[PDB]
Amino acid sequence: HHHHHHTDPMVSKGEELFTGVVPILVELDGDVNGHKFSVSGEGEGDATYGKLTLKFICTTGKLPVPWPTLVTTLVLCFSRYPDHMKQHDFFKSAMPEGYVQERTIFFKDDGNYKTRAEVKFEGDTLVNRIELKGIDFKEDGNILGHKLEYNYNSHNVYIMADKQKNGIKSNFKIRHNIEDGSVQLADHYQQNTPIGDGPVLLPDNHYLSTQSKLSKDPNEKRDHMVLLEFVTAAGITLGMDELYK
Repeated sequence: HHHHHHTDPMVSKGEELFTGVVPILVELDGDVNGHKFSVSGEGEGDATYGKLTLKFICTTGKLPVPWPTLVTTLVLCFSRYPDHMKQHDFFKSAMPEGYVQERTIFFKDDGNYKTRAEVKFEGDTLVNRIELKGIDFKEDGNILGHKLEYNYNSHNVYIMADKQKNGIKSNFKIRHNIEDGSVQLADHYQQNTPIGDGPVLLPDNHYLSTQSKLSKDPNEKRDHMVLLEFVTAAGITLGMDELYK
């Protein structure tokens, strides 16, 4: 089930790079309130199903923030774009030279993450190399105090063209569950730009529908996170709905 047939050769180029199962490497260097930490992640992506399987390890000891706060930072090129939406897949069109992904994540009544990542192919491996700076976090807040539950919700995040930067932008709110029944809001602002000077596909407005399951490896003694995630593009339906009257 590797065969694909799209009339746009630019779509074909991106679909070819993502056929089958693609190995993934994630590298994060982070700093929060004077504490430096690093994370390494490995696994694979199957864009045909929008399916991601990744295991992350804190390579500096105990992670000083909760694992769920890093899920969005730690490869949207593995989203499943339906056939009628493949012309709007900016993420694959930027490959293999790749794209920069930058975010500010505002934790309400707490600090902010500023992140900058380069997502690109090194040979057959899709690599996500991240720098993270955590600014102005409360020592006893929900983040530095490790008060967030080890779970994750499903989201719909809206993607818009950023014409000025030849890329895309998005903002969306994530809510992290707290033990006492409250939630910690993480307001994400995001922009992506291509690394190379080659052409990219700039999308019409649409959204990505996400779902994620976090778990633990029972044989892993290091601080770690196992992530199973599915991402599907949606939100463009005029011509299609016509076909069914």
